[PDB]
Amino acid sequence: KTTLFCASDAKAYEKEVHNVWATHACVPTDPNPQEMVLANVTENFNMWKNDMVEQMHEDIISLWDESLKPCVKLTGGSAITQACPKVSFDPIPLHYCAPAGFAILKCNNKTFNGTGPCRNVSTVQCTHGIKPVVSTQLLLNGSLAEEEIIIRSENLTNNAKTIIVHLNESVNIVCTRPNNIRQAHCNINESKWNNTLQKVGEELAKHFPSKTIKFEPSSGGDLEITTHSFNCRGEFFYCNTSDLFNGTYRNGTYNHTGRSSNGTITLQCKIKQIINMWQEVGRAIYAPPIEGEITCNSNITGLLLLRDDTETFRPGGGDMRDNWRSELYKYKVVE
Ligand SMILES: CNCc1ccc2c(c1)N(C(=O)OC)[C@H](CNC(=N)N)[C@H]2NC(=O)C(=O)Nc1ccc(Cl)c(F)c1
Ligand SMILES: *[C@@H]1O[C@H](CO)[C@@H](O)[C@H](O)[C@H]1NC(C)=O
Ligand SMILES: *[C@@H]1O[C@H](CO)[C@@H](O)[C@H](O)[C@H]1NC(C)=O
Ligand SMILES: *[C@@H]1O[C@H](CO)[C@@H](O)[C@H](O)[C@H]1NC(C)=O
Ligand SMILES: *[C@@H]1O[C@H](CO)[C@@H](O)[C@H](O)[C@H]1NC(C)=O
Ligand SMILES: *[C@@H]1O[C@H](CO)[C@@H](O)[C@H](O)[C@H]1NC(C)=O
Ligand SMILES: *[C@@H]1O[C@H](CO)[C@@H](O)[C@H](O)[C@H]1NC(C)=O
Repeated sequence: KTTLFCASDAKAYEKEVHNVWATHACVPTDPNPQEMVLANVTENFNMWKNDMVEQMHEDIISLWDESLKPCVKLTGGSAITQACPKVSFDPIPLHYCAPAGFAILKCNNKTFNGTGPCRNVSTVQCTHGIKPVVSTQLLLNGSLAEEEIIIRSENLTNNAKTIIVHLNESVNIVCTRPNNIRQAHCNINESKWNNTLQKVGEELAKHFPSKTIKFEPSSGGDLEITTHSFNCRGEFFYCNTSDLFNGTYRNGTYNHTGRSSNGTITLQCKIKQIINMWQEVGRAIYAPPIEGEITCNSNITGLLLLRDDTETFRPGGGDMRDNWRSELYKYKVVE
């Protein structure tokens, strides 16, 4: 309803670019945060219509402008060139705070789906620390649901609406370009992936009860959304997930159709230079990869899915606002 401000442990000393941006965009985190439980009250929320999401989106666009400058930016006919140094890039958590006269209501219901009424409600000055992690298909390094896997959607019957799966247990994904210089790969332990998809299939089954639940790779589109794309220490990884979203959940049981090897699914990745931008319609060109071993060890904490008897789910993404919603879903600004 108003304009928020951000708070962070960004440090002076870092040249890591999230730290720099936060040092002159945010105020320091309050060591002593106040929170007010009101477990009787009940109010409504709508994670799909939440202007904290737009405010954070604009912040992260600004952060990426200042921090990950492309050598060339193409928007339509016009090309902007500027220096594109390699930088140290590691997202840090950001808190969104309501200014004087306003508060932030947090919904305390462990299983709240992001929509409708919520009984146990607190009031706080700032959100928890949210790392602004840009990615598609898999949500990385978020915070897990406390109880059961949660299915979030603006409208589950409308198959054009992105589904956000909030995981209650993280799944490790290690992606590495080892010492082709654009060849990389990610390793996921097939045991845990098997489990979490068994559980996601269970919850989806509750919402589509007659049907068989199939997971399948992304149909089509730009590489950014048909692969699991993300930024790892400045470099843009594009990781094939057809061995990942590839399985059937039938009779209360999940069976993985994807191919593994000695207990691990391995995704084949490329580090790319020409990027379809998430900030706006346009292209960005960056310099070739830094040297040595580029490795990110991340937690998968959620999924972005799109629904096509049988119901069929494929990985989605492309609108980074859904990434922010997945963390902001339980907050509302008031007063
Ligand atoms: C939600 N389904 C609709 C949909 C599908 C696809 C997209 C949108 C929307 N976009 C949108 O809403 O912009 C507000 C985008 C429009 N930009 C464009 N065409 N150049 C596009 N997304 C990306 O291009 C994208 O994510 N690139 C990407 C780059 C670097 C990394 Cl590390 C990364 F992880 C991802
Ligand atoms: C979320 O809960 C509301 C009721 O609180 C319900 O109307 C809506 O259909 C639910 N959505 C999902 C995706 O479960
Ligand atoms: C996570 O959610 C699933 C189903 O939503 C449930 O079976 C499981 O017990 C939950 N908690 C875990 C695995 O810790
Ligand atoms: C979502 O589903 C359809 C759109 O396909 C329509 O009835 C309406 O927009 C929504 N329905 C409900 C029950 O929310
Ligand atoms: C992923 O790999 C499979 C098999 O290697 C291939 O058929 C598919 O086209 C790839 N997807 C993308 C988006 O490159
Ligand atoms: C699942 O993986 C197998 C083996 O990698 C592949 O042949 C198949 O095409 C994948 N499934 C789908 C629906 O693409
Ligand atoms: C996720 O967090 C870990 C630990 O901070 C970090 O090493 C990793 O690179 C992060 N992943 C991404 C994609 O930022």
